Amino acid sequence: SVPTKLEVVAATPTSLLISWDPAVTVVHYVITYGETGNSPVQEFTVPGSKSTATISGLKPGVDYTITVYAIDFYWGSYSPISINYRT
Amino acid sequence: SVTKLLLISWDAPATVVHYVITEFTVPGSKSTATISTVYAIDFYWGSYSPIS
Amino acid sequence: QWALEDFEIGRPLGKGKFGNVYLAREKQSKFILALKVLFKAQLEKAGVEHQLRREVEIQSHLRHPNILRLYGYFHDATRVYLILEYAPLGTVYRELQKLSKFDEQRTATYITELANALSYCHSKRVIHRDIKPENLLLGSAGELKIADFGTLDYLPPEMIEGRMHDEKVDLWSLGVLCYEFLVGKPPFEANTYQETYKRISRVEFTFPDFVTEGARDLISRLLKHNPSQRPMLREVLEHPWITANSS
Amino acid sequence: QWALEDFEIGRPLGKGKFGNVYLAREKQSKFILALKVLFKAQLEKAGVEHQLRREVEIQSHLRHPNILRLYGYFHDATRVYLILEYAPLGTVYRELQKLSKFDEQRTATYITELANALSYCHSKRVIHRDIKPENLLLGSAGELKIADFGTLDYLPPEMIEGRMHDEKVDLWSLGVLCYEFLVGKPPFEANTYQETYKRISRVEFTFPDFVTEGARDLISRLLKHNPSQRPMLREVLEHPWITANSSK
Ligand SMILES: Nc1ncnc2c1ncn2[C@@H]1O[C@H](COP(=O)(O)OP(=O)(O)CP(=O)(O)O)[C@@H](O)[C@H]1O
Ligand SMILES: Nc1ncnc2c1ncn2[C@@H]1O[C@H](COP(=O)(O)OP(=O)(O)CP(=O)(O)O)[C@@H](O)[C@H]1O
Repeated sequence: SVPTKLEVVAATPTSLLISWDPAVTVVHYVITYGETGNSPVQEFTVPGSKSTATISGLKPGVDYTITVYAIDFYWGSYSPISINYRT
Repeated sequence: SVTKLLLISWDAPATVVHYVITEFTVPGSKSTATISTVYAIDFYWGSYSPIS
Repeated sequence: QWALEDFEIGRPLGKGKFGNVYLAREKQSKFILALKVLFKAQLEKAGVEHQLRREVEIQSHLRHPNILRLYGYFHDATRVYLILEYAPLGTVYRELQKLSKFDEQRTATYITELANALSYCHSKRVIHRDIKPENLLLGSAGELKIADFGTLDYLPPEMIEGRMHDEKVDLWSLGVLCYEFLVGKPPFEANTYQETYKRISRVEFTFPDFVTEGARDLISRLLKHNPSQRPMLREVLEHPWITANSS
Repeated sequence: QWALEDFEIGRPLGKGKFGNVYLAREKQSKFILALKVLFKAQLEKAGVEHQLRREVEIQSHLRHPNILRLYGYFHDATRVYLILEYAPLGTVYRELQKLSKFDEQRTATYITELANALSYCHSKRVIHRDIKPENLLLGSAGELKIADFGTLDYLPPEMIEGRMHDEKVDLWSLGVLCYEFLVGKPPFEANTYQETYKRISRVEFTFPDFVTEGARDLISRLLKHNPSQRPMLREVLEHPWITANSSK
């Protein structure tokens, strides 16, 4: 499901640099991130012309869950893709 | 100029609706013309350039 | 919220250029459906993604026994899926190719079902319904079903010339369809696009000998250059030739 | 009537969705013309051959100084050629992107040029012409040239809803362009289809702080849901803001 790929590129003691692969124009990407398994998940959007985003303000020693799903202009959102990263 | 120039054949790939011959008219499915200047006719854009 | 995993595919019912469609069955209920697939890349290159999404919402506010239902849609990375009602008896276009022409009873019945669905469409402020034979599907009881999801021979002169148009467009297409059902070909068909274009503007067509006097009267009233001089849809349903041969 | 041997094809003027447009100089009269080389294989694969051929027939009968002329066409075994009028200064979309917004006298002059062309089209009962900035070419003296051959932001509510429409749809598009000329974006731009469908149907748009009262008065009169309330084309030309900044 698009984005078919996802990974943490750079990372930082209290920051993250994620990236994703689409062969189809998308409006924007809905990026949300939260600790695996207890708190409301924070949400923010990134324009569809970008292939990367920055997530900061985290906490060390916490296993986060980063889910990303694109949004088609006419047909809505796609299926999300999850990933894990322990700070 | 639609290419290959009385039994006269053309073997034109193109497609062609019909071939008028300087006046007769042969169907486009046939690649020869038995006569007893050729204009290839396209459906949307009309005639091709004559010859030849 | 439908998805691909909720359907059990079957045999492909068709395969064109812009897409295809297979027999489908919802796995939970085993209900027979049809799944039309369209490629986003093809619809983006021709600018149809705009009108495809528009017609998807339009046909959800319309409920008529002679209009094919659209129960929902879903998409993925490269395709667009439309959950349609299954039409078992295929298209009118394919059926017209096998029998060349239809009898007056079947032709008048098709016009009645077409005019009824168009009258419901015009009441719901829906304007142009492409009623090509390729878009006319047949139900289990042979009833006609409009499925709007080439077109030159069926449009009035006000559409092919880029002029304004209204609900009187369907009246012209009904006359073209009524002619094709009885004769076997559209009345303005020619070898060139330029020739067929001019024949539509001049209303250049002739009636074959076997066309009955009642059919000639109905077609002549519909195939009029001026849209204001064409009849209204309920006048077509009240035509003597229609009420005498339809069902 | 035309062939490939009648022209001297020069440098390309820009790629197209189905081909490339080149600068062509005729062999006989040596007239500078634009030759659109459209490939058949992509016109037949996308299903736009009948759409372009139909618009070619319509454009071939509209002769107006503010409409790009279609003098003729021809084709080969795998390409289609179109003899277009040469537009030296490119497209308005490119110059709308080279800058951010236009003048008040440049917008009013463009609106006056467009209202004159649509008055010529409405006289022949020809309505609804794609007058988006991508379809607007510039002549030698900066004159607007309407060329024909995403697009939801310029449609009136009666068209996005799927209803019948008259000549008032071009009055709606005229107000959308006037806003985009002064602001830099369509007044109903959104990030989704439903958000754009809701903005157009409910006529939800706002004017920035730098919009003249005379400019927002014309845009507000043109951007009305009810088409019967849209002004006449002669009322747009007789507008105080138009007559004070145009050059017709
Ligand atoms: N509910 C439905 N039930 C049964 N068959 C359907 C159907 N919807 C579509 N079809 C079948 O597939 C065909 C219509 O889909 P199709 O994609 O071919 O038309 P189209 O408008 O996309 C242009 P083309 O016909 O060239 O592909 C029909 O011939 C029909 O057999
Ligand atoms: N008469 C003309 N004179 C000068 N340049 C022209 C021209 N017609 C087209 N062009 C230029 O060459 C390009 C050809 O693109 P085309 O005419 O196919 O438009 P289009 O409908 O495909 C959208 P786009 O222009 O963004 O690709 C254009 O971008 C334009 O810069």
